[PDB]
Amino acid sequence: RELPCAWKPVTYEEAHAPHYIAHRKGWLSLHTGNLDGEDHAAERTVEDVFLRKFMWGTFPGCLADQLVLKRRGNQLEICAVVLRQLSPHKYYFLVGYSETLLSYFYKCPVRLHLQTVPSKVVYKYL
Amino acid sequence: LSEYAFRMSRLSARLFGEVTRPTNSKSMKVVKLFSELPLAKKKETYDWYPNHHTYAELMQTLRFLGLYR
Amino acid sequence: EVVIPKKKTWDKVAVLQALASTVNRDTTAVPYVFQDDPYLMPASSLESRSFLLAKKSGENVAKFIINSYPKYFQKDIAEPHIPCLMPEYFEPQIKDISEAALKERIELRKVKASVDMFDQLLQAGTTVSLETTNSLLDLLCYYGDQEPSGVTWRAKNNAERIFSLMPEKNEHSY
Amino acid sequence: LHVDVPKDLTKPVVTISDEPDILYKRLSVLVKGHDKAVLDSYEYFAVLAAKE
Amino acid sequence: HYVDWRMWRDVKRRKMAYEYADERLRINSLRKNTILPKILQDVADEEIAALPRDSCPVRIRNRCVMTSRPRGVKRRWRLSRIVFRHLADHGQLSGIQRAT
Amino acid sequence: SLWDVEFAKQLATVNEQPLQNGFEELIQWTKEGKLWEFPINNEAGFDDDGSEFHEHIFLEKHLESFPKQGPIRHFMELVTCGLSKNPYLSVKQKVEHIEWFRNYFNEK
Amino acid sequence: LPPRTEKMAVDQDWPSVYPVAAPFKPSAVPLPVRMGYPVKKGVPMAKEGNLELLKIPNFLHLTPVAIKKHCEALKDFCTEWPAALDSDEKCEKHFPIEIDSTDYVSSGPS
RNA sequence: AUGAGGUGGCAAGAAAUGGGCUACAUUUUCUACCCCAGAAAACUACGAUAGCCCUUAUGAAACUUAAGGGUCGAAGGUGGAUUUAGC
Ligand SMILES: [Mg+2]
Repeated sequence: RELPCAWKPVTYEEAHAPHYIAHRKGWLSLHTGNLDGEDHAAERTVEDVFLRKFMWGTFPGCLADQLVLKRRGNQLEICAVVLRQLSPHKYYFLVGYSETLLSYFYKCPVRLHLQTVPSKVVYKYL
Repeated sequence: LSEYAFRMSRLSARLFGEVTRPTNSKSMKVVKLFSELPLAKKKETYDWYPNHHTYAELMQTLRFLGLYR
Repeated sequence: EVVIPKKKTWDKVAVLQALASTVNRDTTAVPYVFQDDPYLMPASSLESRSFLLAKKSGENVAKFIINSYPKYFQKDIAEPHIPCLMPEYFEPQIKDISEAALKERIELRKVKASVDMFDQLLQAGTTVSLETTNSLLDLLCYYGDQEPSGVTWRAKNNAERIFSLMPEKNEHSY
Repeated sequence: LHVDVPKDLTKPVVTISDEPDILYKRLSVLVKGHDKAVLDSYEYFAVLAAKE
Repeated sequence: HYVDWRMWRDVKRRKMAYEYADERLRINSLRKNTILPKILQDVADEEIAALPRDSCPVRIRNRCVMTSRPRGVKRRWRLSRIVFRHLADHGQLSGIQRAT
Repeated sequence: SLWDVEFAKQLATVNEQPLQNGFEELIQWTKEGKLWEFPINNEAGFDDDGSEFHEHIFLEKHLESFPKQGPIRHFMELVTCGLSKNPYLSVKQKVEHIEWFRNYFNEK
Repeated sequence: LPPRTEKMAVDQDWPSVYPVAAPFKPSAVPLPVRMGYPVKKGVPMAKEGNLELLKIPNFLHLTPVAIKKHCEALKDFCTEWPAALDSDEKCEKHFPIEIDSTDYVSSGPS
């Protein structure tokens, strides 16, 4: 009517700040490229960016929390956390689809490790 | 130098495969040019970028097929 | 006396086979094919079969996409090369009317194109070798004039006409 | 498995070849990591395996 | 479908340099010695010059592989400062942490 | 023929079961060739066309057609000394370099 | 439906549950492990949904029982060092030449 | 003709105020040395990351950029008000 009358949940990853990455958080992607003497760090970074974009675009609104991309040898393990909103048959379809498509795009044995939670696991409210 | 040192150096150079015939600094550039792959033929040069044709077209093809948002 | 021991040789997967022989089956878990998250674990035989079929359908969709657009999957980055992770080609590459084209189309099991190329080779008057005719009859007889995916033999089908047309018939053809 | 157990297990075929074996005086495995706890666990694993 | 026309030019530049690298190297080696006659070295000088301008290795710039920013690109990751900070601060670059 | 091949593929199915555990998947991937074979050999799948060391180090058997004592001999000696020190080129590419030089000098 | 840790006996054969390197599965590990910086007047986060536990390169597939069982099976593949070569003094007497070569284990497609 | 070409010209001058820039020499410079030595010393003194010439490096390309040598040996002669820093 007149002026003087007038006058967010966060996950553990979201809650903590960038200056805690080696103190309270960890690294979502884990590989040997950045170690001293190792090579191909940029290729791994590009692969990581494409992996995250693809996984978020192929599981729209299903991913509760960020991906974790692990590499052992030439294996590529996508540990994802999703919700229980989508039907299990569609989850299996998408799992097989993504596994095959990423294996043939990167020429390595990709594998995917869905973990369903009932809902977002809030840590604080910011 | 000496006679002896010159001959032993020129023989050890023949055993280990270095330049036998005496040469100068400017001419030694050929050995270096042919000992290392040129900068344009290194994989960090000609493959510096991701393709960006496959990456972008694939997303388009995936969306047209209704498998990607 | 330094008695050097005799080297032991084993297959490339021998160590994994031994480690597998170390472990038994898990009594509290569904088969390894399914996900160990509770929500995605199957609850019934029908549900387990349905989940398996859904996974296989997703795999086949991915394979169809790969084979439809090899240009996006041609780039090789893995050393040693992995042939089983490259696209497969089903389209004949040889387009001229020649016996090699017929051999390639028989190799690819394209019944219709194979018989069509045999007709073209006959129309050109080129003598088709007995071996290629035998291969064509092998394809037609195995598949019964239909493309690869029972069929009842139909009189005067492609295989039968081709058999009748052969100048010389040996044991293999019969 | 309480009752249902494998009756026999196909042990892998390791053949004693006719050729002589290689001899290694020393074998140094240097592992690099971004974490000290991971390297401690790996050291425990590797040492136990070598002892066994 | 590259990031920019500027990047597309570099991709064109990087393509040509790879194709012409062997020819440039051999012709260059003729001119970088005090052995061959000056008559030949001058002939190569015209021949190396006539090779197409985009084939030369010096005209290639290390742009960001994601934003095509000409400067501020760390070569070890091929990423501009802004993109590196975004990924590094989210913990998406293995081993990278803010120093203390 | 086709009949025997298809019969063998039918024989493949009678023991075609799903993977039973992780070791089984690793074994199948190893047989398929997808997984690396251990212990890691960084030169696995690369034999350098079966060349021996002496095809890489002694490249003066390809300088028989050049002048034997002039300045071109000195130049090609430098070229071959450089080429004998490449771990990044195969013998064929080194020979291609040498033959390009031969052709160029013949033209001039 | 409940997690399958409820059915796990206290005297089970753990190596069979985690035969190979696998990510942390809270429905498969019968441990009440918690990980996270505890909140003001609170506790570290529980395992279900905990991304920190899922980011660890855990050694559940390598326990002492598992390692010993593996190393009792892998003895068939080993040979015996020549007993004559008791020390370096005899190694440098009978086998004077020493060849050093190195192998590299990274993670990647190539 | 906001398109494509061609012919000529166009490559400025002076203060100021605003601020990143070398030495002015004796507790100095050169040599030996790495701290017990010998010389030179304010007009054959010191000093220039000033100018000019020539070589080398990298590159197709060097007045272009960098380094070295030679030439040169300029101002500089310690600069107030103010004023810049510090634990
Ligand atoms: Mg002008």
